[PDB]
Amino acid sequence: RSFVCEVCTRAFARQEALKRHYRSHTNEK
Ligand SMILES: [Zn+2]
Repeated sequence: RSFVCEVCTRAFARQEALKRHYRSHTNEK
C-alpha cells in the first residue's frame, strides 16, 4: 500500500499531503 494519487499518481509520504493534493484536482490553486 501507499499514498498515491489515482488522479495523476503523485505519491506522498504524508496522507494529508495527498488529500490536500487531490484538492488540486478539483478546486485548490
Ligand atoms: Zn494527482
